[PDB]
Amino acid sequence: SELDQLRQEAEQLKNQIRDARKACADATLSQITNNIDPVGRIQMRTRRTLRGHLAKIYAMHWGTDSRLLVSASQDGKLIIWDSYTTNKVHAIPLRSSWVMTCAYAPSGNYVACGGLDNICSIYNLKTREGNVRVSRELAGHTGYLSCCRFLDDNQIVTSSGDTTCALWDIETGQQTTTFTGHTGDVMSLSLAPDTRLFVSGACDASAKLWDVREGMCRQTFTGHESDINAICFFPNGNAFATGSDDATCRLFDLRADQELMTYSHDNIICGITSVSFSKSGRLLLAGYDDFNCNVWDALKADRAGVLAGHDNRVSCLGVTDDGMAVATGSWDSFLKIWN
Amino acid sequence: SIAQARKLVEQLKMEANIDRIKVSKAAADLMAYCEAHAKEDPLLTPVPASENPFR
Amino acid sequence: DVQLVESGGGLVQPGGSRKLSCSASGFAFSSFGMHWVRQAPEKGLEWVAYISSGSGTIYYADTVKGRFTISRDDPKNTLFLQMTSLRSEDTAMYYCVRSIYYYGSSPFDFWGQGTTLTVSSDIVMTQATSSVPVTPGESVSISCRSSKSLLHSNGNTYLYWFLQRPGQSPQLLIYRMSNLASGVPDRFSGSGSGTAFTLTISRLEAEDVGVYYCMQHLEYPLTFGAGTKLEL
Amino acid sequence: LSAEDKAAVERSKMIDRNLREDGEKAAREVKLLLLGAGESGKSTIVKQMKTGIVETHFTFKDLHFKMFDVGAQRSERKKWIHCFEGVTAIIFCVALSDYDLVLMNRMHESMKLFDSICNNKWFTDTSIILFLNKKDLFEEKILTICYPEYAGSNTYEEAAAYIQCQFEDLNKRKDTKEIYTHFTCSTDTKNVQFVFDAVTDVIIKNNLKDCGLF
Amino acid sequence: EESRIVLVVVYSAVCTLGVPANCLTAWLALLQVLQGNVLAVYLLCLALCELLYTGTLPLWVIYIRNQHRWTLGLLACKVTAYIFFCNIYVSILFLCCISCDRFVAVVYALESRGRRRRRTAILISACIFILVGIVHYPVFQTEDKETCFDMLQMDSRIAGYYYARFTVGFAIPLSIIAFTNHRIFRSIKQSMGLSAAQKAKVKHSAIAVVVIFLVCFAPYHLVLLVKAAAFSYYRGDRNAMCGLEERLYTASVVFLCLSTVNGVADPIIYVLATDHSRQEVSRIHKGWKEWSMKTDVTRLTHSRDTEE
Ligand SMILES: Cc1c(C(=O)O)oc2ccc(NC(=O)CCC(=O)c3ccccc3)cc12
Repeated sequence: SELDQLRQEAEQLKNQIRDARKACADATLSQITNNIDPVGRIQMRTRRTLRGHLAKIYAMHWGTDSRLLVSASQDGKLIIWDSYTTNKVHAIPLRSSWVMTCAYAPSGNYVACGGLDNICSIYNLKTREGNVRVSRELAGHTGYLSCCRFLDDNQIVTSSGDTTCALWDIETGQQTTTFTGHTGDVMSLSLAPDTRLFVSGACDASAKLWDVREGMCRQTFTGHESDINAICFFPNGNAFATGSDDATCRLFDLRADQELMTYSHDNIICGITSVSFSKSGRLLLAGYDDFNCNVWDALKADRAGVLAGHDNRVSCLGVTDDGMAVATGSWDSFLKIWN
Repeated sequence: SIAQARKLVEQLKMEANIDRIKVSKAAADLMAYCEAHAKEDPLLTPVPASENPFR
Repeated sequence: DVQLVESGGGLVQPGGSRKLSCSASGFAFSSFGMHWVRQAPEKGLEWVAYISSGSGTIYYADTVKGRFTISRDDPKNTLFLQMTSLRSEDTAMYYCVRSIYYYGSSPFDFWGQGTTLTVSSDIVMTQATSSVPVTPGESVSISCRSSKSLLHSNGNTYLYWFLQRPGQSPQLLIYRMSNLASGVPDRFSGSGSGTAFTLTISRLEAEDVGVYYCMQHLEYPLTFGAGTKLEL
Repeated sequence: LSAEDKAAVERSKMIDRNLREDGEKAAREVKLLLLGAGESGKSTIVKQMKTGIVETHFTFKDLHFKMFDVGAQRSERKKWIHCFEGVTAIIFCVALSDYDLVLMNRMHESMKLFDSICNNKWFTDTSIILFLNKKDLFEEKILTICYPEYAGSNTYEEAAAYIQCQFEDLNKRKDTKEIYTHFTCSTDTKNVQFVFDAVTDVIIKNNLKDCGLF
Repeated sequence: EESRIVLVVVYSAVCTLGVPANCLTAWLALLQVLQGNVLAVYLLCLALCELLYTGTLPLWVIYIRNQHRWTLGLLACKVTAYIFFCNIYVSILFLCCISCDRFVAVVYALESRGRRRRRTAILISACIFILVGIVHYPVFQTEDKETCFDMLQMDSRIAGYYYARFTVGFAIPLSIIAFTNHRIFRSIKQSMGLSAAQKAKVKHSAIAVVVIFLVCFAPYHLVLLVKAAAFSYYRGDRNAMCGLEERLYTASVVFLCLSTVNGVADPIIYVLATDHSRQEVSRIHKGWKEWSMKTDVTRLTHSRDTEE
């Protein structure tokens, strides 16, 4: 008698914001892509092939130099690879054997690693002794980590299975801000390029914006029929893309909150594992259960390129900040760079 | 679930702050990306293999 | 920090034999390379020896190609150097150098103390003059020219510099002609072409006096420069 | 192409050799996944073999054993169930004298976990060993509370053999996953023997298809 | 006579049907060794030996039909004979070491995990290659009679060398295969963790491959043992030398043809002994249909429908 009317008020506010989506987009993205010529058949060839691991790899991250990347797997190894010589440099052991999240600092000084044991660990790469040791354990949380990101050298956003994202300071080892709006456990996030706002997507089939300075929510995103597996942010800082088990990649604008187009083709029964863009856009990289990776267009959202390098579930994918090369990796213990 | 209802009302009220700008400006932004950044991005506009650091 | 002290030398008989050791502590000996570097007692600084991290490759100088060997021991975290048939050109102030070689690494990071070891072609570079008078508070530039340009195919200029404090170990100033090192102020800079190099120093005071040397890491010989003693 | 590149090649070769040695050393361990549910005798079973997940290791004869206990995870199973795809054995622990406690009896709800985990796609063929618990209090108190459809004798052996049969009956279409039901009294000497034979025979079977004879 | 031409047709035919069968299984082995095991590298070595057993003797028996009146100074015919004998002996030793691997993997599965080097198997095979080479070469050292002389009905000394080599190549392989299968039988009579139908099937497959090998190479063993026994009566043979040593040579050459047929298509024999009906053959057929594209169903559909 009091919560039902409040939920109806919520539904009316959602309908108002949907009318706002249906008026802000006088013509959606897929309707304004006739003029722009397609990217064409992009026959990406493997210039180098990054082999040498053993077990199922699960994450890879690029550096600011666009030449040093970090690979993390369930075997218990963080390996720092090279771009052109393909000769790895740093091998780091792991206190927890099972790990799914990893991040490389923009300056390259530190590296964050995290498993499902609700423990986030941070190591220092450039040390006086020349080795890599435990700089600090973040911890302070229950459940399982899902995404870690470096907002600053001393500010970090973590998003874990306790249905709560946390902005932490490494110096004090305490949660600077907490975000408990989500009801289901979150899966991944992508920080803004300006490093002032961030979106977080959960298994609630929804996502929400969060501010660092205020520590509260700013905007809701819904429409998915199931849990959002992956989400990446547009480098312009106004939009982002989500991918889920519903086989529908979606592009939601942060400042327009509108459903542009559900990127999906029937022949697709596979679910999305990873999503990324280019430095200049014009292409949406994606990862599906079918082992053939797919690259679509950021605008056209039509079949652009198919990459059949791996014969297993594509686990991680990334683009260099230069936009020069792209690296993908799957459970078959192999990493591949295209160009 | 009375205590959760106050939190739900407060988060819904604080999420009422929404921004309303068009996505055609984002189209102009990515067009500027094409004019400047994709002039140096190989994937849209291929660059010769001489400047390629992977050849 | 780390300790890279030496076992110590004496007045070895000419053409004799001796052992030397560089004591190690507070770092990973099993993952670091090790160098031994000449320094003439009167004036000079040259190369002696080399050992890689996994003992796979070992290099030597002209007279050091024979008559000298090096070995490591990882359980004790220690180094040994067997010297046979010492000559007058061989004996020097043997400085112990640690280095690790990888992407973005800064080689020649730490230097030892040396020994008072006095008994009884290849690429040659040269500085302008070894006695350049300077004044505090005034910017000076000292140039070391090389016969063969150090610009490798990858585009990296292989060069290093060093400042030798009075009666103390040297410290690195700039690596690869463009980037600095740890524990140094911004006042040191590198410039010049691939054939002629130069180091620019400024804001001189009573904490920068000594000798400076131009490096060469392009090929197998690490042939040091003649050197410049910055007088006052 | 200088001494730096050769040193980088040497360092990469050494790291590759250390990686292959660590992999060869770590391949010897056996993978067991415990699925203890509430008061399913988790403390009793960890006594018998000797905030996140708990990793335990023990030795039996010449073979090591590594087990991961997932307790109080309270998360969706589908996100992290596939992380134990490479597990060799799946151990299930279920109490028997809890058929009078309803939070919808827990015995009915415990079948739902077993029926779902068997018919999953990742676990199409994995050895499943189910254990028991609280036999003595089950026979002491005992039928119509939880299983009136059986309507048979109240003696322990006929009642218990019925209950373990319904646990093994609902194997679905994954009949390759043989259910090694065991009469764990919770005071037995070495119940790990029940695991040990049930891994090593399977190990022989895991050789056979590789061996080519079967 | 006509026996010659009906035997050089039937020897060249089994040779020229072996070449497509051997190269197909070699590509099957190469495809499988991308995901293969230690027995796959043993099968690869056996398949390379079978490719070396393509058959160069069909050329000579077609052109001259034996008679020991060869052309190349008897220099190349001895080399071809050496390659043939080395191939046969290495194939026998390959089945023996495969049986040894089976025995070690089955009865000693606790300790069989040590054999994972991926290079000890090729080491053992190379050692066996060296042993058969340095065993067969002193026959060549004693056979300095490069002029035309028979290698079957020769004198007592080279026949004694033949007796020693054949007796070692007969008694030993039977001994390892019988001991390994007997101890596997003893273990599997104590092993009941597997179902009785599958245990009976694996016992039947083991006894089947043993019996197939024995019946495929038995008449050669018998005739060589009879010849060696006759030669071992150095005081005097029971019958005349002309009467023995296979005087009915027609029987000898058809027995040689049948033993060569039993020795050709060795991967086909290996496939047949392990299983008579496998889905991997269907998968290989589907892959060949994928690579070939000779279906001619869309073109035929177009030819029937586009006319209208
Ligand atoms: C040269 C040769 C090789 C080899 O190449 O190993 O194998 C042979 C096998 C048989 C024969 N022998 C023949 O030509 C048949 C005539 C014969 O033996 C005979 C003659 C009189 C009475 C009884 C028998 C010759 C070779």
